[PDB]
Amino acid sequence: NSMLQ
Amino acid sequence: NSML
Amino acid sequence: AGLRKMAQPSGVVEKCIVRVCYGNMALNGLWLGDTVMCPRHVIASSTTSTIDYDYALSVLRLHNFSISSGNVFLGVVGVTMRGALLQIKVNQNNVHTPKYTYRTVRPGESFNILACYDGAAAGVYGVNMRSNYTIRGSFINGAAGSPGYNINNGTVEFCYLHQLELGSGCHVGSDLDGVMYGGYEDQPTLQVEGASSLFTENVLAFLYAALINGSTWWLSSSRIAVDRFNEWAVHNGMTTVVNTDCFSIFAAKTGVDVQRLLASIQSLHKFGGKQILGYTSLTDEFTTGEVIRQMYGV
Amino acid sequence: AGLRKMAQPSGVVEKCIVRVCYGNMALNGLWLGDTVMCPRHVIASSTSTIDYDYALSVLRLHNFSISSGNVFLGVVGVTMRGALLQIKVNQNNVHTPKYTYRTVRPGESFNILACYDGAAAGVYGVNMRSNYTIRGSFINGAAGSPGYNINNGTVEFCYLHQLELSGCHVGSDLDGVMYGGYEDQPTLQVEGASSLFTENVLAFLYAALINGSTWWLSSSRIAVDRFNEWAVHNGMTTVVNTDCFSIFAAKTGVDVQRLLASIQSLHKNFGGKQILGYTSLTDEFTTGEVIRQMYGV
Repeated sequence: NSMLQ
Repeated sequence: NSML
Repeated sequence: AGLRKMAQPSGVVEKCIVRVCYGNMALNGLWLGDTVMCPRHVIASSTTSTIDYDYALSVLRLHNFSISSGNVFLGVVGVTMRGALLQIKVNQNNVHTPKYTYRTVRPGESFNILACYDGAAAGVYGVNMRSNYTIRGSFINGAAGSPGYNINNGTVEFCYLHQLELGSGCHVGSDLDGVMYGGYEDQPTLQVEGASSLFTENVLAFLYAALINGSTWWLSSSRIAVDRFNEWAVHNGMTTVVNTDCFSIFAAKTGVDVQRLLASIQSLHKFGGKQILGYTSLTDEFTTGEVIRQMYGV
Repeated sequence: AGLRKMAQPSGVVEKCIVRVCYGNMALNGLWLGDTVMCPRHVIASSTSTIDYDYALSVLRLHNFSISSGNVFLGVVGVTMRGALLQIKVNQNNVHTPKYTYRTVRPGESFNILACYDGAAAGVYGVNMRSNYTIRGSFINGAAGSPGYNINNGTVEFCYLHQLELSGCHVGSDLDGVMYGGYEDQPTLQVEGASSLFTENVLAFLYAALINGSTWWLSSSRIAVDRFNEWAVHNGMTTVVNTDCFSIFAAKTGVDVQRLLASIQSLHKNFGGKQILGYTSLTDEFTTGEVIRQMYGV
């Protein structure tokens, strides 16, 4: 999964 | 051997 | 002599970073004039499952924002959506706002990242936009909102606000218009970046810098026309060449023509235990403009 | 995730750069309080050996042009300070940060602010090598560009650029002592033998492990002292501090001795594959940089 930083 |  | 991936000085941009918190979420914003821009996911109630941003904005509690520049706290007047950004109007003008523009960068273009946490600059480094619209960054969880910029004649050109990391580790931001680079979503989904191609024009810049710095062991006497190179590139992960004329300056101060470097590129594509300016693999992170500045000052 | 060689933000230092002119020479100076520090070869006439004491004896204060942007500073006095001049000026720099001086040791990281005509042009992190040079990018006019670290709001100045050897870059500390003992002369000195700074390689390999790169990890083990005997004949410094790696060994399950065997193997197929997109055996990252970039602390 993409990580929103 | 170059200064600057 | 020497070649290093450099950043432009960050001082003018440092004065523009603010801390933007909402609930359990904290990231960075860019405070220019009386507006703060930040990634819209700061208002998302969770960043681990999918987000309905319009719903999140509809239930925003304006007073639940904490926006601060150092210990100076900014009052929120209003918030609007701007693509993948929030455009937050605040009650105070940033008197240290530089002259600035926005520009969307294209693959192969270099810019500067100001890596920011808790609303304060932590590090500065140069990056280059890949063909799949990602950057080779170093960012951890609090880094969203870190700006990318270039500085031309005192004007700061903002091109990037950091947003997210893909499952592979590639980093993705949006432009200051709020358009995500590469069309990636600001959602915690399974999106995978496209194949990346080395930017041949940049590799050529690196090799001319290598020549100017006395590194010649890899130089071919063999030659190859652009066209026969381009047919070879598309099966070997490199882009094509169209301006063989940004290199005229380099061909005049080294005596080596593009076609000899193009022949060297094909052998160097996967170095023999040797190095070029410290590298053991071709790099495409340097543009002709960067190289020119470092080698000659203009 | 990710690992990048980064500079600390340069804003606090940019306001301290001045342009120092004398006759046909122009380089950069560091203006703090009411003093400007700069390399003393700005006062040298031209080739062969310079007698800097003579050059100082024949100098007239009114021939300096020192400027902060378009603001010109009046020169009150000049003192030799090793390879530096300490120039007293008639104006306090109101943007002087809290600052200190420190001499860096081999393997330590600092920030270079590359300056031309008294203005910052670029910023990049560097690492002092075992032969007391740095891998820089400097052209003529860059002398006086400062190296600095930022701890807790205090600027620690450790370098002022002096000369290029091969292309190795050498500077003095803010006390005027040349790193490595090179001279500020246009003479044919050669840098000491370059070697990879092994403790930095170890930090970098731990960073790779943490970012999921394991292809290079050996199953063998070698004791520090046996490795040290091999490093000296293989272009690599000895390992002397290992307590700094206990946090990494605990976070990764891999001890230093396995990494040292891995280093020996990578040297044997050197270039066969990148680590995190870098040359394996990259030596520019310290354990402190690695910790800050992996964990924020």
